[PDB]
Amino acid sequence: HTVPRIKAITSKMRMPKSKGATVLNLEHLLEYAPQQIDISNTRATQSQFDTWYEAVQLAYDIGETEMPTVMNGLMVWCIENGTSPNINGVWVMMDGDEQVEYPLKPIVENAKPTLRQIMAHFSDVAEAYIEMRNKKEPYMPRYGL
Amino acid sequence: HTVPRIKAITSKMRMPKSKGATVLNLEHLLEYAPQQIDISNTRATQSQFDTWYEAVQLAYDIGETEMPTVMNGLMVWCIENGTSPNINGVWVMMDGDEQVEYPLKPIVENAKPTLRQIMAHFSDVAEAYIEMRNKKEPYMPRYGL
Amino acid sequence: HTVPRIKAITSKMRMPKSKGAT
Amino acid sequence: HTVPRIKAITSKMRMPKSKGATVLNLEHLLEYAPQQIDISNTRATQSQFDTWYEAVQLAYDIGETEMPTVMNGLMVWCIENGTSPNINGVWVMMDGDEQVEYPLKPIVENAKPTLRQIMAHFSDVAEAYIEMRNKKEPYMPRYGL
Repeated sequence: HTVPRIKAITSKMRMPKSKGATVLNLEHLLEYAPQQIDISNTRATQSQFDTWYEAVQLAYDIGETEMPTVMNGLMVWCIENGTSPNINGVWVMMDGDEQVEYPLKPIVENAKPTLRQIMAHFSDVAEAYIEMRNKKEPYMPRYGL
Repeated sequence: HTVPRIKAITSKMRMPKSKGATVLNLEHLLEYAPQQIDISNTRATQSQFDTWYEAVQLAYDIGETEMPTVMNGLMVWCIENGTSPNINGVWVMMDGDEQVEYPLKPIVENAKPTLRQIMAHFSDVAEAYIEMRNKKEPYMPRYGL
Repeated sequence: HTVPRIKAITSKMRMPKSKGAT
Repeated sequence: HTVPRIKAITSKMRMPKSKGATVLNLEHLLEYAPQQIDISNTRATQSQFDTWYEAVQLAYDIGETEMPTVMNGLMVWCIENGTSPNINGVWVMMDGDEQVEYPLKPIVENAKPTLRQIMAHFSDVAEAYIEMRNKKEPYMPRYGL
């Protein structure tokens, strides 16, 4: 007659218990679907990224309107070079053919808990940039961010 | 009818965000294509090369017109011998068959952050010189710059 | 457009002060 | 039938004895549960804290209603700087941008048995203050209280 479709929460399944009650809240557990990247520890939490991005802008004294153009070069620089640079060093982003130097102290010192996890936010755009140039000319990099 | 060509910046791709806004400036990110050697940390930045080249010319007291001929010998000397020489030593470049001695103190002391990265500028011409002689006589070297 | 070149004397840097003046 | 549950006070366990009787009072020993911080010697006893707090308020001649606002600055000052300051010195707490100086003689002289143990009372709020600011801006300190 009717085909028995099995349920996801079987009756004979041990929900965790504490003093009789259940520690879980299995009516909204099914209505709880976060993205695999927004609850992963491989990326720094948005609060810690809002601090690194704000503690770097103050060290450079760059205005909020001129701030984002700097972050284009920072990712591109972090593509050839790894996310473990010299804290007593500088990174370069060009105004055409002229090199512009930026200190690496606020970048590494203010990145918590690790510069790798702070730079992991740029991972989505890093692939979108490497592949975009590979169409024109080879851009086989040395490290990643 | 029309074939759907995919875009590089997909709609469902996580641009990094800070307080709602976007840290990147993805309208000039695509119009930003620097050379892989001018934003790499394996070579000293042009400002630091403009300092080493100017702090060495003063120690030798060599005029700006006689200065570049010295740099021919320095690279050739740095081909057989590595970029980590004795600071209390000399390097040689010939006026034909007669040896001419130059101190190695301004070369190593004034090279920041490392003599290897300062000498990495000569990498393009180093290959163009080794291969040019290999046509005439073997020039299998011992180190590089 | 234009690359922001940082200055040596940042605005948020504590110049020594004496009775208001520097 | 019935599962034998073991007792905490086993019959074959040597209660300390003195002249036949028992030195312990093992009927209220089980009904005696103090906090691990209120019987620990790492913090000065409340009687000695009631003396230091009262012997400092008299030296500053500060009223009891204006007294507690001073203790906010004292802990914050004791976060960057350790609990072993110069007795012939002063500590600072701001009325906005204007420094206010307070002598360090009543703070150190009247703290028994050690200023570290007297300042150990503020340990619970010290973490609650460092973490609260770390959300806004980095507050990586140098010592603790």
